Amino acid sequence: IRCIGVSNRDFVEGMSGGTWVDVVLEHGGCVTVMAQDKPTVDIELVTTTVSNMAEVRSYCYEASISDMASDSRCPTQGEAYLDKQSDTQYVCKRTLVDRGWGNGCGLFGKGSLVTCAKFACSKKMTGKSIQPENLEYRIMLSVHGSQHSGMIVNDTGHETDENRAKVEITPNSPRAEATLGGFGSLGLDCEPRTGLDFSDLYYLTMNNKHWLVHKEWFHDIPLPWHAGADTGTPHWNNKEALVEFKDAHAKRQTVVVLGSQEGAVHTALAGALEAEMDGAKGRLSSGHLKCRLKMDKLRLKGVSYSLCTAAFTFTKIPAETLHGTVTVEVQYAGTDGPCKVPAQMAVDMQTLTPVGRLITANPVITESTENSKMMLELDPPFGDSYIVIGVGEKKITHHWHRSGS
Amino acid sequence: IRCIGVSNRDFVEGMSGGTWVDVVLEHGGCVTVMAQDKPTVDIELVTTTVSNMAEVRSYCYEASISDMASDSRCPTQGEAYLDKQSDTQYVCKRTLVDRGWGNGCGLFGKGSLVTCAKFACSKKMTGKSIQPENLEYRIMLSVHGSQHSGMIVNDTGHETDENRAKVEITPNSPRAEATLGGFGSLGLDCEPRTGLDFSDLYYLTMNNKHWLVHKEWFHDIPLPWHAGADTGTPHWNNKEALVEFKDAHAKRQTVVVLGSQEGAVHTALAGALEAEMDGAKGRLSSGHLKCRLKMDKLRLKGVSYSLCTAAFTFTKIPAETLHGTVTVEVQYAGTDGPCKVPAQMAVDMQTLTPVGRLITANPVITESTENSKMMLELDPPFGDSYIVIGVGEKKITHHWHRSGS
Amino acid sequence: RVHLVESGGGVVQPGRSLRLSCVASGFAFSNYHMHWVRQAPGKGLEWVAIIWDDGSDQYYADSVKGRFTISRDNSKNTLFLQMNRLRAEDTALYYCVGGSSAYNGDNGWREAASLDDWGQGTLVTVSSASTKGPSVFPLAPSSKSTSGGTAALGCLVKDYFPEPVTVSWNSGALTSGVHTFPAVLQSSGLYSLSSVVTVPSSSLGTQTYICNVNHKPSNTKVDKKVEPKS
Amino acid sequence: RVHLVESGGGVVQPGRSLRLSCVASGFAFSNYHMHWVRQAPGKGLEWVAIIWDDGSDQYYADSVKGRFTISRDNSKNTLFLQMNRLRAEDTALYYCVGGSSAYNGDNGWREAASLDDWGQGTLVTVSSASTKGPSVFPLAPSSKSTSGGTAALGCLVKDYFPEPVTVSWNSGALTSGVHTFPAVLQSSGLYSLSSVVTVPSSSLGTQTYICNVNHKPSNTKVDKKVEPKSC
Amino acid sequence: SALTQPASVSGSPGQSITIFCSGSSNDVGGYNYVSWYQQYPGKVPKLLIYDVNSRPSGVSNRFSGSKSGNTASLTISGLQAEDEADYYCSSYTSRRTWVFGGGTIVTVLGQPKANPTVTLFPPSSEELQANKATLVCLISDFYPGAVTVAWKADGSPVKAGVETTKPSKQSNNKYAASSYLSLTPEQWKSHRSYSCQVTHEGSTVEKTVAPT
Amino acid sequence: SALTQPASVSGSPGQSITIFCSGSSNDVGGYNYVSWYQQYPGKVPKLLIYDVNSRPSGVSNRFSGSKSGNTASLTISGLQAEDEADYYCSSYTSRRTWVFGGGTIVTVLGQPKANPTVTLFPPSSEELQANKATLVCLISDFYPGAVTVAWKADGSPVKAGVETTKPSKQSNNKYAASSYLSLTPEQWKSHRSYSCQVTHEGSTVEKTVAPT
Repeated sequence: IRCIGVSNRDFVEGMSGGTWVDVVLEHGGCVTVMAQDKPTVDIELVTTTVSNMAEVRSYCYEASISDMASDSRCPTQGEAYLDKQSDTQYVCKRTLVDRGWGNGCGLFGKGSLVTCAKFACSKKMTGKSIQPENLEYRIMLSVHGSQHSGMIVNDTGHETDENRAKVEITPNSPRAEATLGGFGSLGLDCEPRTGLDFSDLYYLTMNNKHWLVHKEWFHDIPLPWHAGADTGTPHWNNKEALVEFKDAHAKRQTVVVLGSQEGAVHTALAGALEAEMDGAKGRLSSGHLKCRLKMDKLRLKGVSYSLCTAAFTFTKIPAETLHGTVTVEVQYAGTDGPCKVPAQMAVDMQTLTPVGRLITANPVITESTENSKMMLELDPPFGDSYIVIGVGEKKITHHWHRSGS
Repeated sequence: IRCIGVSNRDFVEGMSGGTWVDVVLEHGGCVTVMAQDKPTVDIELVTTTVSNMAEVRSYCYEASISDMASDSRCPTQGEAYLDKQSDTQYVCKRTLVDRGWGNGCGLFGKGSLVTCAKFACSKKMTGKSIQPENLEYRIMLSVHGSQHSGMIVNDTGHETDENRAKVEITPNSPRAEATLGGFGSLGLDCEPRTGLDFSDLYYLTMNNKHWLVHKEWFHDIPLPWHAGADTGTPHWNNKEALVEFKDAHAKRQTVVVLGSQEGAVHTALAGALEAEMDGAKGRLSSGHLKCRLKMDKLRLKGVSYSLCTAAFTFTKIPAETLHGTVTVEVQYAGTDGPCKVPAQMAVDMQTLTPVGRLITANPVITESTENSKMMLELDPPFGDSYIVIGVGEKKITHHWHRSGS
Repeated sequence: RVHLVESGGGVVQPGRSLRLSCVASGFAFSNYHMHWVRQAPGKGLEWVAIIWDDGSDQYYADSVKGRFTISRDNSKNTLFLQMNRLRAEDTALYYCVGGSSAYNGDNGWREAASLDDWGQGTLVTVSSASTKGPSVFPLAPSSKSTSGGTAALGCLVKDYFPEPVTVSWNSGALTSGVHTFPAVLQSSGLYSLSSVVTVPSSSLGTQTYICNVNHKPSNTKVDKKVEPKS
Repeated sequence: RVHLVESGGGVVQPGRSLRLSCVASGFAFSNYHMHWVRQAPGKGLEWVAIIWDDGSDQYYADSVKGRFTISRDNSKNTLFLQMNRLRAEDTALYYCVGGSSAYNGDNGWREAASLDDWGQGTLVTVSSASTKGPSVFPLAPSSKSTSGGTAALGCLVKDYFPEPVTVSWNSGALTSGVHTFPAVLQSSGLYSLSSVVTVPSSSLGTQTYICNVNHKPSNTKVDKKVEPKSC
Repeated sequence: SALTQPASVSGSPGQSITIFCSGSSNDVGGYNYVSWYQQYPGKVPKLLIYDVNSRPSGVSNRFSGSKSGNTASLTISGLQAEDEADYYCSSYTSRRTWVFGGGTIVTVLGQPKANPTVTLFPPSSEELQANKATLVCLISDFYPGAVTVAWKADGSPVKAGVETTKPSKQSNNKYAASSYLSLTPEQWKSHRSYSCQVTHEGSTVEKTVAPT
Repeated sequence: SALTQPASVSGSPGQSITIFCSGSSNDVGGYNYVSWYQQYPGKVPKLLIYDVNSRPSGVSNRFSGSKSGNTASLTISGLQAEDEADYYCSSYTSRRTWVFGGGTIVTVLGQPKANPTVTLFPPSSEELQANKATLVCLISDFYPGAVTVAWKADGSPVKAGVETTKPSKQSNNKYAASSYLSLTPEQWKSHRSYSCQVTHEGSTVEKTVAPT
């Protein structure tokens, strides 16, 4: 079952009837749900995805030029004109230049000079819009009471359901009920608005790297840009951002592009969010969610099982998690299942006074055959204790010490 | 002759004997040297070239990675080890990561994880040293004497000399004398140290674009770097400048490179000088020089030629230069050369009182045939004047007005 | 134990779009880097794209940059390749392949996972022509092969488009001695194929023969029978 | 009116260096972009590199990036191509060509100057073998062609390396009826060539014929003679 | 984009043969990640070598992988008929991509000549009912793959409706080929019989069938 | 990197023929700077067309230059024998570079047959004195360029020292070829005569010379 590895794990217990329980789901964190007379289940938000993201504007962060040309006119011989100063893809600059007898002109003074080149964008970054309608949340559920291989590994258990289940949530459909076969079902009313406002944020992509940025900063960027995308060939406005004109030759200037601004953008960006895009749909990691579970239709596997009377053995020795709980995997050699597993923690082996609670509510061996494996989770009390599993002489006990640190 | 087009033109007159006169030669500027009974000559520093420049240090301003790999060890199961964490070309990071039953490990806690990738530099900039031994200055000289096509055009016959001559100067050989055939010779004692101190400057090259930068700024660049030249494949120090490590998976991190820092450098670079490189040798434009001319062996073509008695005509109408001097092109149809050209400026046509000086020392028609071409330069006095050329009735006069505003 | 099955191939209009799928079974899909590699008929192999085990990164060849998109769902053991703005150059057999991303053995992780397991591959034909259904005819054994030692009998699949077709025998319970010949590109442009089984002349009245033809492009699936000629 | 002459070609060891030169005459060199374009024997043309009229910029093909370097001296009307780290792949005829950069006509300036004027080109052979001098032998007219109308006579150039050789006649004062045949690649690896002139049988004892052979790689320049024979 | 592999390599049985795989410092010379795959005609390629010199479980030790500088080599020692097939090399790239070579076809010399087996099939009654008729001539199990085909209409050649595949290699190193004759039932009935005759290294096999 | 030009184009005299020159949006489709050059065999290339459709002074108006999308076309109208030659297209690039095409060879159909003129020369006395001997057979002015050569030692074949050039086109659209026979003076004297015989379109010319 999920969560037992998770570090940001929240323990929550309901009441006796309960029916409803409030939870807080969050990326990188899980919620373990315990309840009196109800099976303990683990819930976790796995992904927060955006779809149908429409582009808005694209900026060019690396470009190059080609086909340089210039046209010059002597003093008092009218303005110069080059063919391509009306071409939307060419960038040009008009200027005056010193002319004399040396460079052909009959007089000395200022003459006209126009210089054009062809702008072409090698690498551009793209900004896209985020309307909260196109939001999808994936919430995964798993059930305490089955095996070990089905941990966070073997995430292929939805096809048999029972233990593991998925639910998908939308801001326009926050309700969702999830069936768990012989365990009943669970309803989920999840209020998403508490997450984060998307009315002033853009999804930025650049060289298969993604961010979330504020609108005003995006609009002010000093680079060539187009709306998009790209209607075959784009028309870049403000080509002078990356291009400039040097020199003052008799018959030409020199056009020159600025270096790739990829590093400059990367720099003034780390103070923002990150995202992925698998696939053609953005996947956020910076999320948040407040949900409400409806547990009336949740239930144990409805049999008063005859207790497991045969012998258990520890396959893996118990291990302390980061929260103090004890995990225990057991192999059972009996054939009297599906039986109720007798397991507790004793501070005294004579009276077997039940100290501490169980996290896996009512352990039951799913199979009826022998040599089956099952994992249980316990919440030990501070100090010394003994982990007792079984009945009679065929019970195994492991000494435990919970420092509580 | 040069300079007449040049805007940053300095007129300098010596004494009567003089022998030596100090001048300041500078890129984009000329010096006109006039003297009594000496031919007027134009001097200009055209290029300042550096050769044999030894590399010092190269910085990598755009890079990429490849062959990512990771190795992990369970809690208390020793440190992790990857093959290539000893390879000088790979960049690696060791770290601890959360491990539990979910991700294979028998216990919960920190486990070891090392992640390596192969650093490869796509684009690097190179800084080179400048020792004054490897310095070359090209100084061009021309003589006011005849022609017009030999302006800034037809720099082809300069090795046939007479009028045009080149000299090359080195800090290890600052003395240089230049012969001008029938005009004599000119000595040049040029002190280069006053030009520009090159003891705190590096020649920076980056993507076929070049600069001169201050040493301390070059040493401070925060990029991967290596000292020297190639050694086949380089060993980059401080690869972590462009590389960083994200994620904290059970079995790996993620390596990521920063964008090309070319734009950031371009930005924090414009506040320095610029240069070109034609070819495999640096060519500077930001220069300066103080020279001392030795004119004892300079002289007119030593004959008092019988004056040109035939008629001249103006091909080009006279033109005002940027400094107020007058250029005049004349065609001569007589065959009594090489003759002395009679030309002056008169404020009164009765007395022909010679007002204003001539810039072209002793105009002489070089050729003996007819229909020869010659250019003269005059320094007119303020107000009205008349440009008189010729003798008798077959002389042509052009009205001129130098407002001086 | 390791099965990869492709799907989606067929005819597609030039300059259009198609989604190719690859289902996996019998191994931990979440640990294998997955590649698409294509091969034009009778040409060399061409690597198309890679996606890592977790989908963190994807990498494409220059020939399909910005046109194809590789992705995967690990919770389904499924791999998708979305090909957009297609061309005739992209007409080829597309193999979905997988290399395991583990080096030291549950300790290491490696990007250059090599190309271990290959699927059968699906054919993508980019033609403006339409799909044509095949005609299935039987070919009975000779009228002088009932009396002898051995005899030949077969199935003819006339005029279909496009490739490929597949032929089994007795629902797929007979492959010893079967020869499915390569098809012929007719001058008209349609393909035509034959598949012949050799049998002993003894078991003609005893054994019955049914060739199972399938041409999924046109979705035809005729299963003709062959009985001696009367 | 526009002359371009190449120089520097010859044999070069693999993985070495060679400097190719191109002299210009009869036009304003300072206004022409200059290109190097090479062609392997019996192959298509391959553009190598450009340098602009003023040397502001240079641009090279991907095949020679970081290996070749183009430059020019305008005060000499000369163009240099420095080839370093050579390979057999670079064995080809290198044409030095030049396009004028004037567009509008003393008004415009143009980068894409096109390829107007082409030079003869010089051959660069990248082989480890040495240069071998040729042997010049005469080929007299037949023993039954002295008495008649017309007869053929020629020169044989045996066993040389590498290409090319050149043959004139009477110091270059005879080309009407001259046929210089293409050389033959012998199994040994040396080239061999012939050059034959047809003449009228009348002027056999009167007119004299001297074939002028030159193989500048080896610096050979034998000028053999061929006279009629009644034998 | 391409790794320069030889086109064909020929060796006699028993000999050792070597196959190119030349690249750049950014693929072969940059890593030890070059692999070799064997593809039999009409089958899925199979990984023979990976990481330059290592071979996977269940691969004959006759295949060895070397690499020097920017050129990797595959050596097949002890040549057998089983090795007649296509061989590709692949490599990781400094561009985080993979790249295959042109491919080399390995053919084993000195193989015994095999005579063609020809199966002729007349038009089925179904095809006759559909207004067309197709005679099927199937050549199989011959070597080398150089077969001439000829159709006779109880004498004379036949040109209309003659379609013939190119030789196609099959699993047992032999070759196969198909030839269909598409005629109308009128031509079929007018002539008394039809003969598919296949020439292969001088010898000409013949097969005849009639309306009967 | 390469412009895809066709390999050969064939037309009868008078006809108009068209030649590819396909590229990308970054060379042909990106600019109007594609040129066309004509190269005669063994001569300097000549500019026929520049800037797509413009021709320089002194070029026949029979050459026209079109361009559409990413593909430029050269049209030769009114085909003549003079147009038999190599034709290349070139183009400016978005990389500030130039690029040529593979080249197309234009051959004019229906040309009248030309019979070869063959001159044989025996080894000179100088060559004999130099310990070697070479018989020179020179074929010239024939069409088409398909000549077989054979050497006879006053009968019988000859195998030693037979070297023969490939056909080479000459200025007048005809072809020429050389063939040298390298013998020792002992072989020269032992046989009584020597015959160079050249076959060309059925007819085979012979030329003989002896020590005599």
